[PDB]
Amino acid sequence: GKGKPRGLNSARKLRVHRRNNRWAENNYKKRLLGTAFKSSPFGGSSHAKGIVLEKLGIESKQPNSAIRKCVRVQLIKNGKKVTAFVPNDGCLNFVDENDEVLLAGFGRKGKAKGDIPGVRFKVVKVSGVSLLALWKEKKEKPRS
Amino acid sequence: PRAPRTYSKTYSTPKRPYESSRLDAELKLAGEFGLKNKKEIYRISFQLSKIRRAARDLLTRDEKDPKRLFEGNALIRRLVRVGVLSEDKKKLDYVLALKVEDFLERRLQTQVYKLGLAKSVHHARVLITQRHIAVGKQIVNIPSFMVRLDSEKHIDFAPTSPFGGARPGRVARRNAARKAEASGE
Amino acid sequence: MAKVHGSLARAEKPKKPKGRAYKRLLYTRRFVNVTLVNGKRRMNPGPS
Amino acid sequence: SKLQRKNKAKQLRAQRILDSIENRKLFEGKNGAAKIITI
Amino acid sequence: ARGPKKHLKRLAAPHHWLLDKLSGCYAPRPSAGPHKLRESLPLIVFLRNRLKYALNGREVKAILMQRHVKVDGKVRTDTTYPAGFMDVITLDATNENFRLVYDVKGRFAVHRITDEEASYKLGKVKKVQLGKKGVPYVVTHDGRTIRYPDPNIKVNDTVKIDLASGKITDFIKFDAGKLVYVTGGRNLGRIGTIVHKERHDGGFDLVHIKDSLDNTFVTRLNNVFVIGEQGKPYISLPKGKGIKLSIAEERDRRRAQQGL
RNA sequence: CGAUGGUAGGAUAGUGGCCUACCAUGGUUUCAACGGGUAACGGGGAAUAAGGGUUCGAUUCCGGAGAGGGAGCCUGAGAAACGGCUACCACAUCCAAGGAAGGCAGCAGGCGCGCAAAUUACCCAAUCCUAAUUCAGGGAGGUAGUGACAAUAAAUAACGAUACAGGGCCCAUUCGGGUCUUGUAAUUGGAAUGAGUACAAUGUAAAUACCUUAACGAGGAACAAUUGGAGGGCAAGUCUGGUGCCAGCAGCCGCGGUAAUUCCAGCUCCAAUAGCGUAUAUUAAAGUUGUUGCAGUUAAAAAGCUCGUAGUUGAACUUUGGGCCCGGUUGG
Repeated sequence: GKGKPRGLNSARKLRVHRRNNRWAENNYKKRLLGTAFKSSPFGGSSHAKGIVLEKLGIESKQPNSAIRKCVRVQLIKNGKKVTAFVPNDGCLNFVDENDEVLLAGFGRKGKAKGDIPGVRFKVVKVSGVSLLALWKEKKEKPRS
Repeated sequence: PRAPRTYSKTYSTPKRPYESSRLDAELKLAGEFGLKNKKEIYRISFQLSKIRRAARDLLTRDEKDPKRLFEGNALIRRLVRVGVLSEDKKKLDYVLALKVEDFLERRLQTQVYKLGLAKSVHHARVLITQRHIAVGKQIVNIPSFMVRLDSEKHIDFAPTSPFGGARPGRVARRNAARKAEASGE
Repeated sequence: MAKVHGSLARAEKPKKPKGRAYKRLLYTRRFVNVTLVNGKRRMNPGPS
Repeated sequence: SKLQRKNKAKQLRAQRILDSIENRKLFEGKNGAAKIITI
Repeated sequence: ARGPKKHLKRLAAPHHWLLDKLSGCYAPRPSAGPHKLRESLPLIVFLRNRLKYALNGREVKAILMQRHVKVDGKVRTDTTYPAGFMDVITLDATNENFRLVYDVKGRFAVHRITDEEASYKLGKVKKVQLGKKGVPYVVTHDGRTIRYPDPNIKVNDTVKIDLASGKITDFIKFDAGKLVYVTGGRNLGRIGTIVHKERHDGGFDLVHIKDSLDNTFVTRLNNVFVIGEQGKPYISLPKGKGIKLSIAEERDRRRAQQGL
């Protein structure tokens, strides 16, 4: 008999069980409780600006092994701090500090059995100039 | 404030991007007819796939049902008036097997090459763009005119173009101003 | 590095043709001629 | 409640918005100003 | 708000005036007068959107200030005076006389009449009461009060009014088998005759009306305007004469008439 | 300290616990009252869509509320009004120190914040409203500047000659006798044209621009298309160069330990052509929310056991058949 009621005047059990155990869909519970403000470092935004504390070097332990270059930062609207990532100056020659930077996220989920370890962010521009415009060398960093 | 101005989008891309048996039949239409990109071929499949949907449900409701008779005999009447349905195929089931080049063979780029004015299908789209061809009295310059049926027979050159009319362009005038005055010196 | 500001227009390889003419070129190079490697098919190949 | 803005706002900027006052407003216009203009 | 409103926005204007939805931002708002707001038509929608005489608002005021346009034998200069049903609009420097009456698809029609039909006006009967110092009066649908009527007049009847002195010539009762115009709703503008009228106590009463081609319909009591006895109206009807034509019937009747 | 009702007054434009007197002891609730959250103004509507549905609606129309935060009233047909007044609270401006003035969630513009949003321009010509009135007024509204927010139309090349190739149909004798198709020959020729500029005219309240048009305007090698990829998913390379210059390495399986069929570069190809390139939300894919429509033993998942609330669900039966006759549109 399927283990659910079928008769005609039964619409109240049917609609009150459905929102009862709709709380196991994993990203409907995130939306009604609203955990995007209370826990996320961004608060619900695409990008965010911070100011860089210092250069860091991080490594990936099991099967892979090389020299992943990341950066500390401190967000202006929040005060909390995160560790971003800068893409492929694999030459080890773009340290920069006490600068204004713009982060973003990865399209995130991954595999860290090679231990490409636990950061969640990246960098799209720095001090008012895009990153690729420096790597492809279309601008150079503004200063006097 | 004021009233808002309606608009609509006119094409739609397909669901699977890189699969090969699609990609070639689109290519062989773009070389056959000379079309700029594949947005021009999506433009003709959209317009078709709303015609097909419009007849797809008048077939469901009964015959001798006065919405089938008023909206049917107008949809049929408009497709013949531009010349896509054959004149013996005036029945509503026959539009459900219409194809996409039965509209592609009615553009001005295609109906001027068949009617003997340009030596190739790429001599059409450059003849039209440069204001040479004029159905009726009106210089058109759009390679997608979709000529109505009882005005296939009016296309000719323009009463302003150097081909079918008056003064030559500013090469021949410039060449005559490069040689005829230079005959003495 | 940057753009040059003086581009006023009042008063190694040869080019490719751009636009509808490029669709004409591709129609020839795979649908008016042929390329095989013994019936088996590796068109646009590596030179060997 | 959500006065925590007025905590975090009115106790982030109170001295950083104070380092740049009197250099801008020593020129109030009855006696204390002289703007020097060359042409 | 706090007081009355005084602007009418363009999309909120009544549909059967056919103002185009791009020329401006507001519409004419009709003044307070004889006929209701969404049941009338100002003198600027007549003189520049129907007869095409004037091309502006500044041209309409130049026409009205020369004291040409009358309504019901009286001069008006209010540029949004509310002319409504059965009103007579007598220009003078063309010797034309008009009468406001309904189309069939639901519109206010241009109608030219004679120089003798423009001396009178019908009007229905909205209430009949006993006034101060014991005299009775009668209230029409456009709001004229008229003291001392015949006693046999009741409500929902129809009077005939002489526009010269403002008086009554004769009247028509309200019963089965009469000629009736329909002035509001969905079957708006159709003319037919009364089959019978059932009554609901404390509710809205329904009449059943037969056409001339013998097809029937039902409306409420208050959208029903008596015109005359059968086959004989008292006014000059428009073309079509209130016959509903199906959309099938009026494509081909336009096709075969297309011989120009 | 009115909560639910009865009787009589007060007050109001007027009904009514709206308020005041005396009395009665009521009213709401598992068919979810009362309380808590809302990064909640409500609807017409919007995106996606086999069908059922999921997610949005601060925002051009209609309805409500507000004018730094609460309270109070004047004039009036109409306001508890803020481009009206008066008090306290938070602010802040000028000062001859006696005092006196103030509210941009109207329009342009500010130094603030943040990922995040235009000119202190011209006019009442149109649309409409107000006034003692055809004439005056209107940052309401119209016209331009700034605008890759979105949507429609579509330039960046088209024709010849020989030439040398092949295929090619055929004259084939075998040649070439025709028809072709390309291929290429910094091999050669002449025609077409608007991007741009600019007399006039037209537009317009005046102008600017679009439609029309004198003279000018190309071999185009320069009047020069760009973003992203080339193990797999998923269209496209067996190509040469690093001592690993300039190595984790590309959503996820993974490729590096020299020379790599992926990093870094050159060449040649592929895809879209104005890129949907990256980020964050949501919809389809999803029968992974299941009314349509899932899952019972071993894979997540049947409560220790029987009596029993509310809720849901509950056997069959009581006028069928027969006869005559008119009048519909359909196959005919």
